[PDB]
Amino acid sequence: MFDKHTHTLIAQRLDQAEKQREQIRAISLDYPEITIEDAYAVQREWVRLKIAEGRTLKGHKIGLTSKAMQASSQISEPDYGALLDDMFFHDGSDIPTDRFIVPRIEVELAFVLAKPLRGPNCTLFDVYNATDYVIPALELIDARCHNIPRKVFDTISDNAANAGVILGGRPIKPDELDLRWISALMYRNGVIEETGVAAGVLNHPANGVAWLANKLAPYDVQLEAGQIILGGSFTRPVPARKGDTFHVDYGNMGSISCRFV
Amino acid sequence: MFDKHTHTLIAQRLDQAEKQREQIRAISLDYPEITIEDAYAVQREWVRLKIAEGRTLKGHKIGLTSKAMQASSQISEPDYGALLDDMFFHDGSDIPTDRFIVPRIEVELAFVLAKPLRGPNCTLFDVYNATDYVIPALELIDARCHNIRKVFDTISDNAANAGVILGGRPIKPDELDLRWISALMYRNGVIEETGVAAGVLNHPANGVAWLANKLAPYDVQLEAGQIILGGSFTRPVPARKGDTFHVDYGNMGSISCRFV
Amino acid sequence: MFDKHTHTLIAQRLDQAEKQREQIRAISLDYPEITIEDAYAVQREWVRLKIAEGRTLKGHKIGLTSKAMQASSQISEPDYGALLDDMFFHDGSDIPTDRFIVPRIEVELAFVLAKPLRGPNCTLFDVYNATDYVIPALELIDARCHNIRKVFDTISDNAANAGVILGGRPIKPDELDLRWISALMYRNGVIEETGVAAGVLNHPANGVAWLANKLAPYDVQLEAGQIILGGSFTRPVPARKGDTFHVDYGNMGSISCRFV
Amino acid sequence: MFDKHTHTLIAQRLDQAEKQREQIRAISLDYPEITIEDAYAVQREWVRLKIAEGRTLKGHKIGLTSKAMQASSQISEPDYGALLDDMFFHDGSDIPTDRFIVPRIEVELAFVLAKPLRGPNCTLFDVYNATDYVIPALELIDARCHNIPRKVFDTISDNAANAGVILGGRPIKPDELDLRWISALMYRNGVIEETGVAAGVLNHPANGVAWLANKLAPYDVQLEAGQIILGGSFTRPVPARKGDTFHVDYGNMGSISCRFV
Ligand code: NA
Ligand code: NA
Ligand code: NA
Ligand code: NA
Repeated sequence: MFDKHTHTLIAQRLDQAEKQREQIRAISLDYPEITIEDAYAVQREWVRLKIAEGRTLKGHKIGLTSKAMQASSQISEPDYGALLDDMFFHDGSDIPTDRFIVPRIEVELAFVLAKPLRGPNCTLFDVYNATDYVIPALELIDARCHNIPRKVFDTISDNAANAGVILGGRPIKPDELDLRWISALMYRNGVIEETGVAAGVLNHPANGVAWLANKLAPYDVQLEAGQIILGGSFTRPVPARKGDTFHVDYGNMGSISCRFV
Repeated sequence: MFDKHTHTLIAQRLDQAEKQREQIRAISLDYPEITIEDAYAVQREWVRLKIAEGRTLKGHKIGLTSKAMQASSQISEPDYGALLDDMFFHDGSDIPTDRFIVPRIEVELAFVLAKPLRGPNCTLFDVYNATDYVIPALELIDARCHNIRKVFDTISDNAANAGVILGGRPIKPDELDLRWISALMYRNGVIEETGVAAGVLNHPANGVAWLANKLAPYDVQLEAGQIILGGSFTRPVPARKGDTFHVDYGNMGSISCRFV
Repeated sequence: MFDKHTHTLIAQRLDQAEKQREQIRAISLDYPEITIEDAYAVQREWVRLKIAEGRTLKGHKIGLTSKAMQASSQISEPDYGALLDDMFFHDGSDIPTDRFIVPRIEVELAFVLAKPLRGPNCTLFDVYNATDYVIPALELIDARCHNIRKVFDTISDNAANAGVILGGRPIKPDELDLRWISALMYRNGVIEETGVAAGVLNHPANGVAWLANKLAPYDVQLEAGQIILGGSFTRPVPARKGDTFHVDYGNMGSISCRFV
Repeated sequence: MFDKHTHTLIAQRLDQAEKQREQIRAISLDYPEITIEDAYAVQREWVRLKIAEGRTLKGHKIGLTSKAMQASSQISEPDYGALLDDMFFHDGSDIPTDRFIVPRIEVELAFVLAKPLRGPNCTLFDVYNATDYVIPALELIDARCHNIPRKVFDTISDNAANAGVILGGRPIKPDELDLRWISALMYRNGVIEETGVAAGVLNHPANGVAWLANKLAPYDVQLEAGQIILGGSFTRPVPARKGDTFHVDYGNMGSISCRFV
């Protein structure tokens, strides 16, 4: 573990990278001995910094769910990041492309909590009990560190690649239908680029939420009522470029659209 | 276009590559001016040779459907290959890994034809009229050429064909919306890929009509009784000795196999 | 009834059998006058020891449900065992085969309690009232005693408990008729067993009420938050290194794992 | 392969065993070199003998489907036998226990053909096209050879253990519902003894029918229109004893009952 001073410095550089839309060198290259604990400490510092600037915590996301599952990727479990108020964009809105560096769109489900979730021993059943609504959600992810390589410690430090969130479609009670079989078609500029099924997220798209509550418990942190929790992408991320229209069709769960300007 | 004898020569090399389970150099490297027409001519020659050896044509597949669709891929349209009787394995079979080189599993839908389909101007509606049943189908794809322009290699190599595994629930085309058939591909207990049938050319029947139209100028049609695989809704997943696969198509049933 | 010290001694032997993955002689052979009361006393001692070592009680299981029902089996009623935290594996996990002796997979339904259940006179309706969710659950059972009267060995051996794997679709008890939940157990791509939930004591919730009633005289109840496995709808299937399991509960989802 | 004379002799002994309700020695013990081809030839001879006596061919069954599938059984594929008119008992009827030796009840689905099925290259799709109705069916199986051992060649010779058939419940068109998920509870004397799901029969309960048509093709034999084809048991066989009542509940597919007297 590094000194807190080091964590703060790395966070400051990530912050400047985001604000200037200019990537820094991969943190893992400058800090070869960085640990997963250091990476989450950098994240916590950056989130603290951004909230001090006037932002508000609105929830969390669980990421790297596919890579955590797939056998031929070295990664052993998912990651997590914090969602801030300024990350949220309305369904059907213009997204300012110049605000981002290498943005990509992911297809997810969001859990809107009615009740807090606190670890350890948080279970899928606790998630069901605490969830007010499930709603489709797109994530816009980005990278403040250069890719050419980059590692998981860099992504985690970099607030798990968080940049944007777009909620939309049909809100449902958790018991309304089997969440495992929610499916989606991601269109970009009139063409299907990816498809996926929600079970591709950790066997059940709610599993990440309980896992997250358990990860946050040691820090005396819980998932608060009113928070929005993004469970993971059931598609590979798709690059977003200026002029692109996205339309993600979740069938009977509705759709989410946006345009990059 | 190369002369017929060159097409026969390349086909013979691919044939021995398959039989010996030993990859040859990419055809496009050895023949730098190979065309798409040459590639299909090589494929035709190889299929002819394999049928002469005692195999029987059972259908066709449409491949490279995702790449054809994807904006950032150079591939402009799908490819096709011939399905032969010895490519078919039963649901829940042990699959001999040693017979293959670098096998990968794809998740598809098969169209079992009751009537012939002939181009040009074959349409989605023609496909529906001619289809007896739709059934889940896995493809096992392979490569007889070394991996490390390259579309010509794949096409010559009978569009990567190697195996087919049918299984699950047979349905009439009109039973449900084929576009929203969804699948989870498990390997060794873990979901490796997921996908939805609309990912195959917007409608999984579209490739069938497209194929009939591609074959028409050669005085070839899709025959009654043929099985047509329309494209994969997932990226292919490597198959290795010891692997079990289970592909869950929800209410459309499942297909499983084990590599031994 | 044996003295407490004898119960402790037998429990210690079972504990070392589990830790060393080395079977001991059947307890009923070494103690020919062992009773059912002794067997549960041994189980209680072993659970106490394992909890003292740092494990936590997470629930219970009801076993031997089919034998209890079958007319041609001597077993008159089900058995029960304690489920501990280190027995639980996630859906889609690699399971370490070396940790077990002769592991077998069973197909069950779990009841996740929102409220306590206490006997005597606990009923099906009490179970429904106290259950938060029902979810598919696999059990991995094992034997710390050599196989080649014998019910006493199983009961002492914590009712063959070893592993638990939850997965699939969580439902409220009232969502559908639990009696007709059905499953296909695949191992290595092939269906080895099938069964229907009503095969568990006529209704898969019945064992939960039965268990509460068995535990009451010991001043023990089923606690809120506990996971109760009610019995297997299939015969157990051996698990060996390299095996993949996939248990398809239809619209109730699936549970999978691989033994490594 | 034995001489036809040998096949006829074995068939005659099986016939006497059935008529006298007295088991013979396992054929494989008396004929150590017997092949699967010999076993089906013995079967064909016995069926010919029984039809010459005045019986009529009503269909076929596919058996040993579970053992053919399970990894820890040596058997590689299913078996088949011929169903004769006198094997059929009405739903809800008394079954004369004295007519049988060691009878056991199996739980199956029957396919009633509207059109003939001829191999080779008969497919599941041909079965669907030729099937008029699917209906629940119980099989009563028996053994004319002693068990203490007996092998597959003995069972096949012994007309694949055929003895009885009981049709009942709800007839459906093949396309009415997914046949794979038809499920059943077998009660004997008020107690559930076995349960099972139809997919346990070769992954699809119709698969055996196409397989059978393909097996019969070399003999210039086809499955005829009007024939009843039993696809295989999705339960282990359960002994039937004098005084036993059976009730097999196929849920929304109805039930079949009988009593042994
Ligand atoms: Na991984
Ligand atoms: Na393209
Ligand atoms: Na009993
Ligand atoms: Na077998």
